[PDB]
Amino acid sequence: SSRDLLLKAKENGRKSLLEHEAKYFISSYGIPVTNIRLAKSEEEAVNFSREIGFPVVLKIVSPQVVHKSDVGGVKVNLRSEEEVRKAYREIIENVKRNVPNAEIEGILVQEFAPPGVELIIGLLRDPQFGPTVMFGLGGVFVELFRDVSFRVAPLSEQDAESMIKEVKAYKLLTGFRGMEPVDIEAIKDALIRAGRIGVENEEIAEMDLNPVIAYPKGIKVVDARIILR
Amino acid sequence: SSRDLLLKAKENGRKSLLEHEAKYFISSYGIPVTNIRLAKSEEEAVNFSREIGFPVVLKIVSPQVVHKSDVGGVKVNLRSEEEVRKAYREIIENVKRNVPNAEIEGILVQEFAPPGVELIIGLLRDPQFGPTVMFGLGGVFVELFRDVSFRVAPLSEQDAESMIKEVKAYKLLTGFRGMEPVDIEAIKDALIRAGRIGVENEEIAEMDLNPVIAYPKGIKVVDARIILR
Amino acid sequence: MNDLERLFNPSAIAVVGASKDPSKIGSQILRNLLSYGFKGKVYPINPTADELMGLKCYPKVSDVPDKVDVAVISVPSDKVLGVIDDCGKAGVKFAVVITSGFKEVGNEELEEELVRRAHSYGMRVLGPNIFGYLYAPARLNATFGPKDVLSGNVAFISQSGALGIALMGYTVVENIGISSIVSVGNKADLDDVDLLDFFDKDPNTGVIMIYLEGIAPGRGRMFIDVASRVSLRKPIIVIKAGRTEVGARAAASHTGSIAGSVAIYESAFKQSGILMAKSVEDAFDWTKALSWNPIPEGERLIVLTNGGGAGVQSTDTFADNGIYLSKPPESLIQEIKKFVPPFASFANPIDITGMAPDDWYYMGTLAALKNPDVDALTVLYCQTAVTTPIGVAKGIVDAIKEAGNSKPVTVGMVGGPEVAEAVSFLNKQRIAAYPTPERASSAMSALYAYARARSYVMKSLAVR
Amino acid sequence: MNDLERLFNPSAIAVVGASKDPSKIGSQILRNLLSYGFKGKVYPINPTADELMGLKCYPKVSDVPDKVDVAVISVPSDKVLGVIDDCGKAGVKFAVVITSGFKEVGNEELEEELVRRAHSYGMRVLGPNIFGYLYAPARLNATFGPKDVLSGNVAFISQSGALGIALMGYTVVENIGISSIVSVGNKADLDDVDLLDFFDKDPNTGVIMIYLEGIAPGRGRMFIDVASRVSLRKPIIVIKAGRTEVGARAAASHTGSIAGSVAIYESAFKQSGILMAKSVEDAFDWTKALSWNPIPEGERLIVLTNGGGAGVQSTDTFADNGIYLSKPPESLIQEIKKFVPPFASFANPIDITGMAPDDWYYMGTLAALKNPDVDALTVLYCQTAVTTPIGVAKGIVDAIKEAGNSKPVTVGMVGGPEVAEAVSFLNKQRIAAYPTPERASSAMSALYAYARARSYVMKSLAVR
Ligand SMILES: Nc1ncnc2c1ncn2[C@@H]1O[C@H](COP(=O)(O)OP(=O)(O)O)[C@@H](O)[C@H]1O
Ligand SMILES: Nc1ncnc2c1ncn2[C@@H]1O[C@H](COP(=O)(O)OP(=O)(O)O)[C@@H](O)[C@H]1O
Ligand SMILES: Nc1ncnc2c1ncn2[C@@H]1O[C@H](COP(=O)(O)OP(=O)(O)O)[C@@H](O)[C@H]1O
Ligand SMILES: Nc1ncnc2c1ncn2[C@@H]1O[C@H](COP(=O)(O)OP(=O)(O)O)[C@@H](O)[C@H]1O
Ligand SMILES: [Mg+2]
Ligand SMILES: [Mg+2]
Ligand SMILES: [Mg+2]
Ligand SMILES: [Mg+2]
Repeated sequence: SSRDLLLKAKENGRKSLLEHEAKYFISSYGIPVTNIRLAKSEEEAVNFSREIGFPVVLKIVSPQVVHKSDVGGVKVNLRSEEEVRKAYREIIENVKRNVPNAEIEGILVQEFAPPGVELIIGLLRDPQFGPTVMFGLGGVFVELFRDVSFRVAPLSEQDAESMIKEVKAYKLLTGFRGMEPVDIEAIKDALIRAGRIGVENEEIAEMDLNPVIAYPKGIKVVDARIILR
Repeated sequence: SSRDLLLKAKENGRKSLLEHEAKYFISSYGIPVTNIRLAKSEEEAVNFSREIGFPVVLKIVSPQVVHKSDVGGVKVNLRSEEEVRKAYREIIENVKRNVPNAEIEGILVQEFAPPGVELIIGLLRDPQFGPTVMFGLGGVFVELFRDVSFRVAPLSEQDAESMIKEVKAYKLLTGFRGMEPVDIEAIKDALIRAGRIGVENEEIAEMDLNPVIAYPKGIKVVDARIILR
Repeated sequence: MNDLERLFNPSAIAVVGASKDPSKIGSQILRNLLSYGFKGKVYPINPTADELMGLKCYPKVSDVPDKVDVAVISVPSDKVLGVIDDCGKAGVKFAVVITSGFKEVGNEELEEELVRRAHSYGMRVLGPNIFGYLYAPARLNATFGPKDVLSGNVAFISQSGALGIALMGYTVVENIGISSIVSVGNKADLDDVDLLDFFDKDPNTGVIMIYLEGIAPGRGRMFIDVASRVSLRKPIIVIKAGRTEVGARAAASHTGSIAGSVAIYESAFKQSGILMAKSVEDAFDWTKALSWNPIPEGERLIVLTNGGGAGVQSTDTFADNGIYLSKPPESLIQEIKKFVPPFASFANPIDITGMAPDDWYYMGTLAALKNPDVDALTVLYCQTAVTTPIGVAKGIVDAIKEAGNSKPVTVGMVGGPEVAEAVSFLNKQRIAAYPTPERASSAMSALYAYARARSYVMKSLAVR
Repeated sequence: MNDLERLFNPSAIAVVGASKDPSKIGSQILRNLLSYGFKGKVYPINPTADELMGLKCYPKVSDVPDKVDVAVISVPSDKVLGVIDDCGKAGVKFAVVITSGFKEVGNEELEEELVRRAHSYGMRVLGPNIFGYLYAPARLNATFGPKDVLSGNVAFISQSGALGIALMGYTVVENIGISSIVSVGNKADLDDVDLLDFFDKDPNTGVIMIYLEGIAPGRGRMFIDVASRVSLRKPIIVIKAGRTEVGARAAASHTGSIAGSVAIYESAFKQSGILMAKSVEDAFDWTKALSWNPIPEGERLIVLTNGGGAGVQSTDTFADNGIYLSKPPESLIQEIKKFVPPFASFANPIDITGMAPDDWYYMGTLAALKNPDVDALTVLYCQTAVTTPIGVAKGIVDAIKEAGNSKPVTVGMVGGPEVAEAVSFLNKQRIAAYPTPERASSAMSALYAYARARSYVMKSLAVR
């Protein structure tokens, strides 16, 4: 069961899931994620990169790194074996540099997701209303303008659809200069499933799917955090 | 007098200024523009490019082409003499192909503006209130969300400052993820001068400064349109 | 413990804290109970008095030779627990604890113990820190507020004591018919969800208005489940206190609580089909319209006016509420052209011009209401030299009668004292009337807002 | 031609269109002129009558052996130009053209000719298509509206005839003291800008309220120049019709005009220091407060309440208006602690609790007002058994008198019929009182909004 991931983390005194664990978990609920081969050395990192197909991304897997870019731990758009080894050692050195004592599980290999419209799907627990799903457009729109909608879980299709149309930046999903409309049904589906995750898994305190990239067809969660209690 | 630019155009039955004419005109009012030189030969184009300093951008100058990009008349980020001659000839050909009957005034050579925060400064004439200045953040923020403020001219500093703080995307000017704060005093000053242009020049029906790029220090009008009546 | 039938419809009620002193709260409650006409048994409880208000008095509830359903407790806070124990041993089902000085002043432990003890006897608690409750169908006024309310179908619940008891009085001035007043105060035990369950099943209650500051942790999901289902048949209006970050923070500071989420409360109300009012006047204005009208069955709303200005005010106000007017049906236009001058306007609002006499309001209203392609009507009147306000009002009443159907109607009348009287006349006959065009339009908007809220809920309940 | 002194303060007025028929508009106007007490000469004009209402009548204005300043013209549209010529011959300065049926019904050329002819005689036109005008300091009621208004310092201008004449009556119900009523209607000649110029210089006028749909092309710049200067000393409230895109488009269709820019009008009003009202109620509520109070001199606004609930409604409402409360001065807190219970709250709002008797309102209000670190006061009252509404009101009045200063005050009272009467009592003494806490707070917010608007204008006029 995917719950084994939660039980393991609990057993190890960890209060959150590692990136690959989080993605595996939400994937088991039908939310689309990136490929996640966990590499233990430069060698498999390259085998994984080829196996996966270029371009790829490398990330540090460590309980100690929660903000990966800010430690020089993320290397994106790697399209050659040379560039993979190049980024591999470069990451390890950056984390060994900024947090010298770090618990390293490996380096996560994943496909470089092509550009689209970025989204945020959140899950929190409100003292009054319990598990609550949050939606917003990525980047400055949530981070800076706080443009977000909320629905208390479980979500009906009516809840999912209306909360999407509710945010001020909604038109970024229905086609604008240089960008086609994106798959709103896929977004609705992910929102409902996020709600279900919150209702069923009482040990999940918080979930942050950010960024989620939306395309004319389908979506792909690129980064995922799950906080435990 | 820069007014000669308006009278000449009028004398030729032209209902708008060419790019270089518009930029010359607003520059004469103290609004910063990209450095520009009108090139009449591939040779003059290279000399002007060296003078202005690389990188440069080349644009077609013709009364018949009003949307320069949609015909392959605009070439940006040219960093060598070779790259300049390369863009020069393909513009001549791209326009000769798509607009065979075009009056060639020249090819405008101009400095390549580095990225910053984009703005729109507008001027229109309201039936009731006459010349009115418009402000907004560039890109989707005006184009898609219509997030704009208005002040009737002439503008006081109080008008200029308050209208900037009024727009919903204001926080894009005061520092956010990956971007320093920009020069708001320069924006205020440009808005005021835009107002003065509208008050004084009765034959100017419309003005569109778009995009305007704002930096931690100063701003630069990259494209400017001026419609006559 | 979850059925409130015998709270609102008891056979026997005890009043603990009544005395020969009429200024005492307990004494005021006993007085209201008798004046308002309660038909069951009333048992004044007092240590020394053998008789109060001509009724046999007892020292303790447990001495009463009867089964007491409800005990209204008005003794000092330090005596309440004792009374609770006695009421418990006596088999009392409901303890209505008037008395203040519990969690709201910092004494959380006392309050929790009060509920614990009541529950150990299978007894529920209302409050504490409340001014009582009223149920008109049982001729039951167990408050120390006003002695009377207008009878009707509106149930009003208030978390606030002073504002609640004041608003109880204000319902009379605003001609709002009441089925129940319930002061819930500290909400230590019985809360909004429990009350909504009762009013759901109450054939006497058609509309529920709630002054709400907050609800208990872990109670919200159930609140939505119950409120959304109620909303399918009965509108719920919430006056939300702490609507703003500042106000919520103010309310959080005062109790030391963590501030409730403004955004998530708003979403919860949407999922509940609840209409959130930002003020007393909006809440009351809407409650009138919802109490006295069916929901519109479509979007063919007609505005009728003897003045362009009032019509534009109405159009702007409807627009603010997401309500947009369409061209009237050709049949209605032709009907009205029979008596109207050539320079009248039929864009909707239908402008019958300022020279319109009283009689055109009768004919226009009747024509509008009878038309099968009309779903609702807002009638606007500006007091002119050529008319009488009361005549216009009576024309509207007659038209509604003759139209004989039940389409929603609101009325806005502007003018001097004669308009004030005409508006009062309309409201006393349960026709929703207001002294400005914007309020009449906001009232009609509430009817459409409820229709849309109900629709939101129905969709969210659709079977997969 | 630009000075309106002799429009509002004429020596002689002619009424054209009056007759022995009391139902004719001209006759109604003449009747109001005598009833309201005009002290100058009145000249009824009628072809046959030798006498009307005991005044010598003439067939023509030019026959009058006097200089007629103002001619109020109420004859059919096809006769108006003739009367204009005669008035021109008589040297008349102002033609007040009551008569309808000009541009508003499509006859644009006639309207333009009317103005052309009047100008050829050095004569100005008010209207056409108006119900007249009233100027209280000249005891001049040249309307066919209500015969009387309460005297005061508010000038009310209306582009709308029906809504305007109705609102003229409504000022009485709302206890608003009036200095002038001006119906401007079609605005063919004299308009808002001209009137604002007069009221600027009028010591009788302290507040100007305007119902406005639109202004003429090319008139906006001048509107801002004049309105901003007026705003430095006198608040201007505009009830803007067509303030929504839908409403502006609606008003544009009706007149065939181009739809006014919503956003740019809003900016023009901001640059003018004007307060835009979204409704009649807001405009009237704000006008009361601005009429009867000076501007607050700082941000130290105190809210005083006998109920937490009312206080939170107030806090939320102030917040919606960009008004945030600060801790009261320690001096004020200690003063109030002398009579207040321990569980009172002093966060601001100052909560003197629901147990507060009448006299605590006297003491609290007096303490607040006298305190040198208090700039303004909003007093909130919820009717309890423990108080009397009239007692609270009289306590407030006594406190205001004794404080002896004129710091802005608004009052919100919630309750039954006794509160209705107490609120009426307060307003009749020019103390701004309302039946809800939100309205009292919106009224106080208008005082601060004007202060901020005036400041906007001053800043924009700063010398380089
Ligand atoms: N697999 C991927 N495909 C495409 N872009 C990616 C991918 N992983 C990360 N990114 C981009 O790189 C950014 C930084 O990576 P991220 O996983 O968010 O780390 P962190 O948020 O901890 O700094 C993301 O916000 C996203 O824009
Ligand atoms: N000098 C320049 N520096 C930087 N970017 C430029 C420059 N000139 C043009 N651009 C960019 O190229 C875009 C297209 O060119 P533009 O001048 O707007 O022509 P047009 O709008 O007539 O097609 C501009 O909107 C701007 O984003
Ligand atoms: N400053 C305050 N902020 C928020 N709530 C407060 C404050 N002071 C008192 N309260 C009130 O405490 C109440 C709990 O019940 P109650 O005391 O009966 O109401 P009230 O104080 O209106 O009489 C809440 O309704 C809330 O309005
Ligand atoms: N529905 C309307 N929308 C916009 N302007 C209107 C409307 N009705 C009348 N007007 C305009 O209002 C002005 C005053 O005319 P009036 O007859 O007094 O209006 P009302 O119907 O409010 O009494 C005229 O210029 C007229 O064209
Ligand atoms: Mg991230
Ligand atoms: Mg461009
Ligand atoms: Mg009309
Ligand atoms: Mg209190």
